[PDB]
Amino acid sequence: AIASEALSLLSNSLRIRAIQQMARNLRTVLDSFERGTA
Amino acid sequence: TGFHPGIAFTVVRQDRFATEQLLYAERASESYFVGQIQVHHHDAIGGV
Amino acid sequence: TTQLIQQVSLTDFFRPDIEHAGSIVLILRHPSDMIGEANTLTQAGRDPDVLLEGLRNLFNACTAPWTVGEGGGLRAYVTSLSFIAACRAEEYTDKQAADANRTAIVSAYGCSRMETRLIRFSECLRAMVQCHVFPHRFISFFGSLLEYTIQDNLCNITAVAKGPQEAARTDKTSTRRVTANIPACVFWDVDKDLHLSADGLKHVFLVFVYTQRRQREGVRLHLALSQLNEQCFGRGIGFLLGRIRAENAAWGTEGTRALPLVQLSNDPTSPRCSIGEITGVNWNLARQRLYQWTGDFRGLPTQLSCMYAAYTLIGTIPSESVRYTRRMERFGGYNVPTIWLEGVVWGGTNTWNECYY
Amino acid sequence: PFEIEVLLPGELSPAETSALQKCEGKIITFSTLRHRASLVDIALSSYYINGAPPDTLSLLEAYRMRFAAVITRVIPGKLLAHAIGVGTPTPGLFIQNTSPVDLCNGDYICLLPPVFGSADSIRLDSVGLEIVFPLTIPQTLMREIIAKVVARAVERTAAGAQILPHEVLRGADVICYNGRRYELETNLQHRDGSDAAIRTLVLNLMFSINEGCLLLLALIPTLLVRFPIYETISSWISTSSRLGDTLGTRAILRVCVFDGPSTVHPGDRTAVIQV
Amino acid sequence: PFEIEVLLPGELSPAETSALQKCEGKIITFSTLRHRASLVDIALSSYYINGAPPDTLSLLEAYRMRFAAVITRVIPGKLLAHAIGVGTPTPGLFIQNTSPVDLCNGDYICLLPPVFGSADSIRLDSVGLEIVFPLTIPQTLMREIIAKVVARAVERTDVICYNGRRYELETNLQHRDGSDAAIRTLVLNLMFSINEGCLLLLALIPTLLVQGAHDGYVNLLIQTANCVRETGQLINIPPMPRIQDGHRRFPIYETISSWISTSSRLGDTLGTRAILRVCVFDGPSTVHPGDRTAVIQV
Repeated sequence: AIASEALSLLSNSLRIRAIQQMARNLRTVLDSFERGTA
Repeated sequence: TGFHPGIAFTVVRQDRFATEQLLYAERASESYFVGQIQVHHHDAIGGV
Repeated sequence: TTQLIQQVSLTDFFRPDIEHAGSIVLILRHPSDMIGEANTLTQAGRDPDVLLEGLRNLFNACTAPWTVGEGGGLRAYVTSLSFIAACRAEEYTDKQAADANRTAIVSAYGCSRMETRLIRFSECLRAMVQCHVFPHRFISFFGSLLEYTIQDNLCNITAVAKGPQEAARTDKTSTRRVTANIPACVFWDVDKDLHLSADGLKHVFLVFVYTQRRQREGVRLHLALSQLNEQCFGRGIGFLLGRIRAENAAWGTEGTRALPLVQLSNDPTSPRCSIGEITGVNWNLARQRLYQWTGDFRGLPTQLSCMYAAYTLIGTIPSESVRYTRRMERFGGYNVPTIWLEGVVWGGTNTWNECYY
Repeated sequence: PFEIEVLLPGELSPAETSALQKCEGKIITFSTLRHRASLVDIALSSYYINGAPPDTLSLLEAYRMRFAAVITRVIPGKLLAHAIGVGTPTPGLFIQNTSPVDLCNGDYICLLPPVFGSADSIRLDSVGLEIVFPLTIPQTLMREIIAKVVARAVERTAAGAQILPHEVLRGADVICYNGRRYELETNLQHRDGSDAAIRTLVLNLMFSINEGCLLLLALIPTLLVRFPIYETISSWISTSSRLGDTLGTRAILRVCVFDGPSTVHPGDRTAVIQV
Repeated sequence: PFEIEVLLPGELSPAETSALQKCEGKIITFSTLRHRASLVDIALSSYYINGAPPDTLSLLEAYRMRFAAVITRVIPGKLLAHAIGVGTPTPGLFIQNTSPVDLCNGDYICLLPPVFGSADSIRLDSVGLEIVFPLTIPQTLMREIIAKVVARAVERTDVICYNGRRYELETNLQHRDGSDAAIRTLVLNLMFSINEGCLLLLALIPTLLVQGAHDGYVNLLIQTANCVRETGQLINIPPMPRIQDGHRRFPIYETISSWISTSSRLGDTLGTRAILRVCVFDGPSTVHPGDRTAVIQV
């Protein structure tokens, strides 16, 4: 879940750190599946 | 009956009136910062 | 987002042709259950078959009278709210609005075998509340009418079940949206009697006021719209109906020494009856007197003979500061005052709360 | 949408796995909710308490604390279900009638343990367990059912307790719905469930009512023209509240029929909407 | 999904803002439901009945009259909250355990004022108000507590064991305009539970205690009750009358049927009704005080 008054930043330096948050959260949710495999 | 007993009273009353005021302000009095806007969808009475 | 319900039925109590789109429609249980419940719940002394007399004449003045008993699925299932409003129009407080709706429903319908039908239904309800067979368990609720198709004396109608009112598409009218319409006789908001602010969310209820006397009984039908809580509505209604409550408590049933248990248990030296004789060998000389009390209570007001109302939640209105509009428009060939409710979400299970106090 | 899978067992005999397919629109009940589960939770073995088989009180109580789910389809080696719990938008939900009384449109669905006759259910002797399905009837009939079966049981004790029976009566108790008389319990003999499951039921119900309209007669002696006196009040209130909470009425589903037959007979399936 | 917004007053201290942020899954109440609201209704001052802080029994009635809501994530400026009473779809709802008692799966939640030690609550000196959060216990705890406070009430005009632990209740009963109302609604239910049928059940007491012996179930039931176990050996109970219309009527039906509606109504009118059901997914079986559980709208 994302976008609690935060979708206004992605749908449009804060943008840079917002995509930083996006990357840092996706890199974790992706390896969550690798952990679920084991 | 109208017989005045040995006691006196003082009364108090409060009223209010609408008035017209006058404002004066200096040149550099306040600093103002404006932000951005956010949209919220929601089920309205008939629509959104 | 919304769901629909279809059902075919006879058109002797409901006419989807004249009834406006968005009016309330109710259904009825099988009449054969009324007698099976009456002959077992009728108060002692009263005649239990007066309801049968009042019921047989109803179908005797109705088409296809030889189709009662089997319940094959072709009976008068549904009915309209205005129908009951006109049947009991002589009891509502708004004299002119009541009688206007009555003549309107008489003229717009067949107008030949309609007046007789109405009086049969009237004493039918009167005999219904004569043996404690109260007509709040036999009248269910359907949503507002949405679509209908009829060929002759038999109609297939579909109505909303629960959800937003203007989320459907009637798709044959001018617009594709409808709003709730009610006769001005049944509408009765209680907050403007109770003198509280009318802001925010408000619930909708249906009430069934009962009057129980000798050969004089009455039953109205009110659609209350109040902001009061789910259960607090019961305490609120009693304050306005305090008269009928007390009338019923005295005219509901028309068909002995105390005992000082705590006194003689607080003091000793009273005749004791230890378990040794209740073991069951000679349990008559052990209990010869032990007390007398000469006690019996047969005729007393039950909680069922003093009931005067029964309500049920139907729907809410989330939009604060509702703006219901009342106006007069043509209904067939006559004008009647109708109240228009907008944005009302249906829902809630059909559970009846009885106000017996 | 949330769905539960009930893992079918291996080495199932053909007559057993076949009869499982016959019950497709039947509702089951899950202690805890999970995507994967065994069979013991569905069987009666997980249902009994204190070792002994459950009674109606334990049946009624567990129906509240335990969650419900409905079977949808059967696979020769797989069995799934759908839940009636949190928010699951189950599409095309249909259920089968397990009660002798017909249902109609706009009727609400509530649950009961089988009281009228013997509970018909599947029995797996190969594995050693059996699966009992709860009975479903409309709401407007439930309160009358419970009141009659307890009244039938207390009148039996009265005839047995009294030295002389007060037999003179009206005939036989008959419940009616949609113009159909059910006529339960013809004979006096064959005490199948007279005191078998409703034994403790009539006990708690008769004592609270006894304590009920006695406490009033023993507090104000003006109604008819050493001692705690408060602990009895707190005990009666606690009991009457708990007993009323158990014998509750809560609708679980609503029969919403579209382009179908209104009335359904016992054995027919019909589409229902989540209340 | 219907959510209500709670306006936070400005100039708030950071210490108070931090303390307010800790209240994440607690229950609040509203007098009138609306999207935009202030903080004066959440304050205890809005509970005032005549001119003073309310009583317990008064709070019992304020909980029924007022709407309920649950707090969700708080931002530095606003306090979002969702409603539970009215029918609305709400996914992923978690509440914070406030009672000293533990909860487990499949437990109904009720609502009652704090009857234990002084309730913890956020204090706002700059704003000048103090908000108090209601306490949530299971249903069985609710019925046992309610029965004891009314027993103490009629006494004026308390230990409780659970899971092998005893608790003491401090009942605040300084007011009087609410204590008499509880007595009125109590006797009103006792009076309507009396029909022509009691005499039958009242005539079974002799055989009852015989079944109490040599059977082994009715013993403690006779022990926990007092009126029946004292009447059984002190009154004669004249034998029997007849029925007016006994050829087609069943008189012990109404007394066993009418009583059902009273008992179901008694547990609600005396206190609060069930509001929620706790059912956690991928979670522990038992929750300890202070933790959060995912619950279902009743």
